[PDB]
Amino acid sequence: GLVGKLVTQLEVNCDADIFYKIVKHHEEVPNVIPHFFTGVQVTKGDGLVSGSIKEWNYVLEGKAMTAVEETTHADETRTLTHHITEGDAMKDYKKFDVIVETNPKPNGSVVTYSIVYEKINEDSPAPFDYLKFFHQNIVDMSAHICSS
Amino acid sequence: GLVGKLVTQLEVNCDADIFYKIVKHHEEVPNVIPHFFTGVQVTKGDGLVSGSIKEWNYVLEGKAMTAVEETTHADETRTLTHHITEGDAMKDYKKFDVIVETNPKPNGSVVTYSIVYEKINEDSPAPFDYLKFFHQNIVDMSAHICSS
Repeated sequence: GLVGKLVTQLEVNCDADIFYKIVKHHEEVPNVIPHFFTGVQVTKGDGLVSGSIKEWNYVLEGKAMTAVEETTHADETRTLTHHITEGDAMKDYKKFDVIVETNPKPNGSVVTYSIVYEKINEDSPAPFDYLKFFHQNIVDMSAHICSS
Repeated sequence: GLVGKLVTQLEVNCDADIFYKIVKHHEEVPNVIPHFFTGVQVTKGDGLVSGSIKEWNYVLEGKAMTAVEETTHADETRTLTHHITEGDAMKDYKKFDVIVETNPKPNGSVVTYSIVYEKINEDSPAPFDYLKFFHQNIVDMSAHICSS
């Protein structure tokens, strides 16, 4: 009950490496949803950007919220990670991390969004509201991509 | 968007084989939720029960629904499978299967409920309502188990 993971996995008709590069450089929130962020980019030492630290302001199921999150990526495994350190979600969770992976189908690709969480206590909900939000956002992004 | 999988994974403080035997023989719906089933048991040939075929009547998010499902199990892998063939969910999904796995932590156990689905069309929702229902049901079951 206290430690868990929620996952939404979707099949997309796109090469895994190409789709990963699309997800990596696209804002995961459509413009119709109220949101913006401020923050910084993170570099690795050679001066190239390797990630970001952002304070998001967004509206989820009608309620305005804030989150501070550090994003990192691993190109070799086509994995993006968002590590939330502060904000409304931290009233419910001791830990809240969002992991986005893209892999070729064993046969297009499979995209997996995982929310790895630890609740503050048993009265805390599991993050189904966030899972649906991330799901609908990635479906919206994928609906605007097509072949050729 | 059309083919996907939703997962809820929970850590439980229980031996994996013991917990699997508890899940295997317990009604996955608490009595406070309106529900009942009719149906049959399935045998493998030696006369021992290996599964069931049930017609469930239940109320989900206030709406009365029906499902026909065949349950099978694999003791060796501590896996239970519910294969839905008919009912309200089939108005939204061409395929709807619920897979419940229990495994020892690499360190208790990890219980995974997966809903493997294929939508009829793009207007169909993903089964977040079912994921939350199964999640809360397994949390309720686990809350009534303790050590010793």
